[PDB]
Amino acid sequence: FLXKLXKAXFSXPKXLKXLLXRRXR
Repeated sequence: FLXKLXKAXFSXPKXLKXLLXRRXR
């Protein structure tokens, strides 16, 4: 599996999502 969006890569704030994603995680 991958994830919901952070990994999926669906349309939206990819940069922000990726930032908080890796950072927070």
